[PDB]
Amino acid sequence: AKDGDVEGPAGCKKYDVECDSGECCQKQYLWYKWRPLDCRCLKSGFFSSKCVCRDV
Amino acid sequence: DKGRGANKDRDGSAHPDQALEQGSRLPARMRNIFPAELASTPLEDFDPFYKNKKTFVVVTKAGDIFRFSGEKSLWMLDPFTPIRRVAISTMVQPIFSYFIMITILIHCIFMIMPATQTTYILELVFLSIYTIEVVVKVLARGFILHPFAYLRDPWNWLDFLVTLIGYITLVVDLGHLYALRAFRVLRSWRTVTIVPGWRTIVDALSLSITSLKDLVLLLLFSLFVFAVLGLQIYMGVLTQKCVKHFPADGSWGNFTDERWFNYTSNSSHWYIPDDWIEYPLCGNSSGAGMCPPGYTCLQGYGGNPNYGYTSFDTFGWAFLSVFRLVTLDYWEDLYQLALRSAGPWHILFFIIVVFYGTFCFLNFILAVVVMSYTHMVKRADEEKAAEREQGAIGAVVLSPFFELFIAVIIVLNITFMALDHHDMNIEFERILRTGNYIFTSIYIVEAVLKIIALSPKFYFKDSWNVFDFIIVVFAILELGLEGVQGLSVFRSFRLLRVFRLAKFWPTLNNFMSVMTKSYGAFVNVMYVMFLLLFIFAIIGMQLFGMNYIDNMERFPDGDLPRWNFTDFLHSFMIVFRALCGEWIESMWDCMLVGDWSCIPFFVAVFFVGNLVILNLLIALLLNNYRMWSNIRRVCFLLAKNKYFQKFVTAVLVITSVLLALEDIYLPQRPVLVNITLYVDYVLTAFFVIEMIIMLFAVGFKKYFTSKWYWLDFIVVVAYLLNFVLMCAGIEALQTLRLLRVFRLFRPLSKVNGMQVVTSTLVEAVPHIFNVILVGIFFWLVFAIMGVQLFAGKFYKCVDENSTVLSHEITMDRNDCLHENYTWENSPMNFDHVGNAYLSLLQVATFKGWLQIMNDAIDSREVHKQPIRETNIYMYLYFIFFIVFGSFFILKLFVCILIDIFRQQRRKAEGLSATDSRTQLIYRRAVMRTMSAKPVKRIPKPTCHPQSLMYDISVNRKFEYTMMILIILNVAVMAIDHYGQSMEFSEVLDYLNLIFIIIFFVECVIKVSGLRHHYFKDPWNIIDFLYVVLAIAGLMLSDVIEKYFISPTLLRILRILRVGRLLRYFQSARGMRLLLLALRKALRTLFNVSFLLFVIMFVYAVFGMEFFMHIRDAGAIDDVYNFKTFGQSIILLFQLATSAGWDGVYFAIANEEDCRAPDHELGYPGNCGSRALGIAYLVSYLIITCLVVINMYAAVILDYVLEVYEDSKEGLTDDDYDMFFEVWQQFDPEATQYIRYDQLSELLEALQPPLQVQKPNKYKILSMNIPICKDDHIFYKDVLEALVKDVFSRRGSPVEAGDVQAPNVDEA
Ligand SMILES: *[C@@H]1O[C@H](CO)[C@@H](O[C@@H]2O[C@H](CO)[C@@H](O)[C@H](O)[C@H]2NC(C)=O)[C@H](O)[C@H]1NC(C)=O
Ligand SMILES: *[C@@H]1O[C@H](CO)[C@@H](O[C@@H]2O[C@H](CO)[C@@H](O)[C@H](O)[C@H]2NC(C)=O)[C@H](O)[C@H]1NC(C)=O
Ligand SMILES: NC1=N[C@H](O)[C@H]2[C@H]3O[C@]4(O)O[C@@H]([C@@H](O)[C@@]2(N1)[C@@H]4O)[C@]3(O)CO
Ligand SMILES: *[C@@H]1O[C@H](CO)[C@@H](O)[C@H](O)[C@H]1NC(C)=O
Ligand SMILES: *[C@@H]1O[C@H](CO)[C@@H](O)[C@H](O)[C@H]1NC(C)=O
Ligand SMILES: *[C@@H]1O[C@H](CO)[C@@H](O)[C@H](O)[C@H]1NC(C)=O
Ligand code: NA
Repeated sequence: AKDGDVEGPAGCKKYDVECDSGECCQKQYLWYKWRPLDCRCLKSGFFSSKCVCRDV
Repeated sequence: DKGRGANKDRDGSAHPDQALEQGSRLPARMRNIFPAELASTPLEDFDPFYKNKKTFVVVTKAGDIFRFSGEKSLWMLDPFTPIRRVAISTMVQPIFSYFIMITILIHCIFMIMPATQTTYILELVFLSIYTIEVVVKVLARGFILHPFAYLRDPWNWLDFLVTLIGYITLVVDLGHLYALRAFRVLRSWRTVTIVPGWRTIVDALSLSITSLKDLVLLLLFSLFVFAVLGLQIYMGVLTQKCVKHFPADGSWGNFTDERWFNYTSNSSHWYIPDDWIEYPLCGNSSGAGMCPPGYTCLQGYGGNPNYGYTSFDTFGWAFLSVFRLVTLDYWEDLYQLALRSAGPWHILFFIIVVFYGTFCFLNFILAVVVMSYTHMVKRADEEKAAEREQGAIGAVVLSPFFELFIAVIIVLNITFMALDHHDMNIEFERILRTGNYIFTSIYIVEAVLKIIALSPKFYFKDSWNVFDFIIVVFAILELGLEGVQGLSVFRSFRLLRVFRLAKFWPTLNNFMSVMTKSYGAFVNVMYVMFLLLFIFAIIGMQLFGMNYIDNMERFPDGDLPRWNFTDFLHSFMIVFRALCGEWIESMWDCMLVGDWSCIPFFVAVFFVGNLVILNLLIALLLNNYRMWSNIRRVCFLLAKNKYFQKFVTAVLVITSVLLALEDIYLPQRPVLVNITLYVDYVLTAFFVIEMIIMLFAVGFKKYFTSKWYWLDFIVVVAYLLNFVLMCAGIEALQTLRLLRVFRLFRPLSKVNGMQVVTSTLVEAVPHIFNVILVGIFFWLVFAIMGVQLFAGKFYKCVDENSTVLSHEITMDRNDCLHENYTWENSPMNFDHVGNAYLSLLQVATFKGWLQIMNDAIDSREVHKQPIRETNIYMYLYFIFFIVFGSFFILKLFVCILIDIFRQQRRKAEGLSATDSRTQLIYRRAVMRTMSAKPVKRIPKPTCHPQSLMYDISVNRKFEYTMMILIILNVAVMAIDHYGQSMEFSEVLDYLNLIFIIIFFVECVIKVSGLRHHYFKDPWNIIDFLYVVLAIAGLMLSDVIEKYFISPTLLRILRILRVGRLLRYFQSARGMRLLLLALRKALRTLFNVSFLLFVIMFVYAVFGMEFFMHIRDAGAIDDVYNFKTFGQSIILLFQLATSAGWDGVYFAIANEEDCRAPDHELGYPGNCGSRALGIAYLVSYLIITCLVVINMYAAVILDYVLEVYEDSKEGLTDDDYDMFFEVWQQFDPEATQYIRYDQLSELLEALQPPLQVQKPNKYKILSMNIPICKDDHIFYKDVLEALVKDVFSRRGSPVEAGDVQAPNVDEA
């Protein structure tokens, strides 16, 4: 296991990268285990949001 | 007149005026020595060149009386002096006065910034520009004369003293007296006079302080009694610690009384957990703190809590602990420390100090401030009255069924701002941003279709259409800067659409129609509050600011606290926190690094800030805001029978005490399990029988329409539903069993004074409900804004136990999880609007607000480690919410109960709501003279031995020296301290013995003479009960000491005899006014305090069923919990004043790592239920703290205003009692007749306002008294003749005409 395991098709998006729910890997090897990824929209200012592949 | 005639009669011969200014005027007159054509009554500008300025102001200087100009006294060197003529033409001109107001306001900026070397030379030019102000103004007025001196007006005393300090602090003393340098900020009080309308609020501020003189002396007396009471029962008790046993098998020797003491004094042998800077307290009582099994709970070892500042060991620290308790400032820490070491029956000490301290005497402070402000408003409103004396678009846009469409879009748009939160989906985020483009495109089309049907000559007049046009121009600049990653704070003006709805539902519009009307009153009080906060924040920063840096090692961890005096912004916030009611925590840290002078600072900022300024804000909210027919006969006679209704009430009370006894340890009481089981079967037959009796008596349509019978019907259904479960299978629901507690609010509504207390709650609930809805609206604007500032930003990297890492180690969430730490969120977090509501409740009640405001000023960005005070200007968010949400919305509940209780007491006493206030002063004076009886004198005996004993008993010189020896017996108790020498206590116990033998002599003189009538005075019982127990405690050589007579119970009876001095305070006027209001309100204050206990009983039993098995988190531990009834009443009484509810919430909502309840093993589960805990505390805090504690302020305001109104116009019940103390010495046998010759001597022997002065016989014949047989007159004919005399001379003889009609209609 290695930090950066894509576990999906090519052109997939890794952790902390912008996305639109069509480009999001199934899992990712970050911080010592296998964690899934889902494209969520985090708070980044007044009524603003940046949508980013976040672990769940 | 007094001032309007004396200042003109002194112009005749003593000293005349010199000049005047009314709209750029400057005259030239003299003192009738050599005046040259100023004014006689010319009203013209012909003679001089400078008198033309003071010529057209003849109709302006005479506005109200003389409130347009000021007049100097030309009496020293006025004429033939060219220098002084320049000084009048300098002082009077307004450009010299507006130059100082700029000079003061610039000088206040140089205080909020940290100083430098260029600040010093710039300080020196202000000191030489204020000398120029003094040397001109003394020259034009004279230093000290009798007319119009410089040192006569108290705005020049502050101008002169602050200038003289600026000489002393600038030529010498550069190391000693740093303190006097800080009082050059008091000059900035002069800029009050630049905000229009200031003389209403400053004169109400002056009147409030001088009218509290009678109450400060009464409050200092009551703090003296409670501190001596706390000293005698709590000295040494806060030094109780669990101490380890002396090791039997092992070291420290074998045993010696010196080696035992050496072992026990060691701090390593005292019990602490692996946390907790302070050590836990223990006790030997039945519900106190318990020690772990190797410990023994000794007293006298190693320091008091809170650095040694919280104790009852000396009188001075007991005085600070008792003052902390009345002022209610973190008192639940003193409350929990005291019951953990002394036991839970000492809740009775805390009830007495809270009832008489904060529920009575802090509510007399509010009443005086309300009367002072109301008297200043009626002075101003009376004077202000003297000042008075394109075609098809119109069918679409102006449609009323089109304005309904915009009201839908606004409520949709407010919902889409509240639905915005941290960490949402994409499809949820796509709806909210697409709804933005729809809602802005609706608002643009509306603003175009309302300027084509209402062409822009007319559109910009409506003042909602010009507010709406500001919304549209912000929406297009947001739409144009949408892709730009530049400034992007234009998107924060989306919050301003929320106020556009106010147009539609009217109780928001009627709420804001007051604030836009009386805005000048709110501006003056807010500016005076922030000016006081500025003055205290510069003084404390220069008195105390250097101690925090120089003595930083005394704090735990050697680090500065969050709250300190190092710069201006910290100093402003620590002073603002004290105005919100929290000062002793900031004063413990001040005394630790500093001297004693932190204590006068923090009391004065509390006394001015909380008790006067915030009470002025409440005062400003008041002023601006055939067998079938026989069965219905028998059931009707049973339902009305009095012995039947006592039986039904007695069953409901006995059975609810059984419901308090079922708690934890109940399955260990197997007999009590069967008692409470058969009671549930008797009651489920009792409720069914009493329902069918009331259903044949009252009927169907009058039964199911009453509100007490629908409450009655639910408890019958709840016990039929639990019956059919226990008859088939399922065990009974325990929540439905507890519905029988509501059956005892109807017998509570009939307890001889609860008619006024329950009617002011039923009538207040639609008024309370509209203030909740307006409160939910304004907090929604702050809740959205807190989400847009702080959502996702309260995460932080934490250690294995609890410790927040430094930002040099962990920079983000990557560094936190790479190093196997934990990335953790705060429990109060602003992550959505629901969490923000629960966060904004803790900042408005000031309970939990310190941890929420640490997270806000440490916040950086999402996924970054917070750094302490990295945006410290987020304090501005919280100041703006506390002013508009706490200081304005929550104090509006007090305004409601004050107004309704005035109405419901006027209804209960039979009075009309159509008589004026002056007609009801006249009616009260007539109701009292008809309910008056002469008092029969205590008879004097005949035997010589016991008659002398009566004559010296009734003597006033004996009754005075009896009171001096009680004050001397209790001042000796005030110099008991903890740790006093054995030779000191032997002096005070030989001095105590000579006081018992004196109090035994004067008790037997008052029984030998003055017989069985002795036991009718309520204070002669306590004078008797103490002397009996004091002889019993000294006699009987064989003192048992096994629970015989408590030394505590003997020392409470010494202090309880001081209350005789409340009778001798009836000589001072302002004290007699204030005790009388307490005596007349004491029945309805007890009824509020007995309704409060029944509400506490409901939340105790329900809380005992919800939160009996929760694990020890927050403020819940092995002493304070919901496990028994007695321990629930401990918490819910603390919770009744909202004190420390944040830590109770943290334990009753804790559902993180909790065991699940397993039914088969018989395990209850220790988990929290967050949803039920919110509906428990928030329901409790708005019922018990906002509407029932504020009921005490409603009642005291109505009785203080009544009694002061009788002092000014009426007659004040004590003056009726004055009449029969002097009727008694001319009619001792209660004959209720005196002779005609005695009434000339009786009318002189009276007191004002009821005394007739000599010569009496000229005034006796002016009034007609119907004389009975043999020159005998009646007391009712004398007293009614005197009430007519009092109301004849006060206002007018016309107002003497309004009092005969109550005397005729009633007699
Ligand atoms: C609580 O009770 C214990 C007794 O269980 C008291 O302990 C005694 O204290 C004295 C000194 O105060 C020692 O000389 C005795 O040896 C102690 N007795 C035992 C059995 O240990 C203790 O004083 C009480 N604590 C209070 C009243 O605070
Ligand atoms: C974090 O916890 C993990 C959990 O096992 C520890 O795992 C080590 O990971 C390193 C680097 O990936 C390996 O070389 C080791 O074989 C793992 N085991 C041990 C015992 O070291 C890791 O130690 C922890 N993080 C750090 C920085 O020590
Ligand atoms: N005078 C106070 N009343 C509150 O009840 C207290 C609670 O809240 C608070 O924020 O911190 C602690 C204490 O300092 C408080 N101070 C602060 O306001 C607290 O005990 C933690 O819960
Ligand atoms: C406390 O106890 C320790 C060991 O029990 C001892 O070494 C020490 O001298 C004692 N006294 C102080 C003041 O620490
Ligand atoms: C007695 O105890 C104190 C600390 O508790 C310690 O300083 C002192 O040295 C001890 N006495 C002896 C003889 O060790
Ligand atoms: C608690 O804090 C200490 C001191 O920082 C630390 O050494 C320890 O690892 C922490 N965690 C525990 C005791 O679980
Ligand atoms: Na405090």
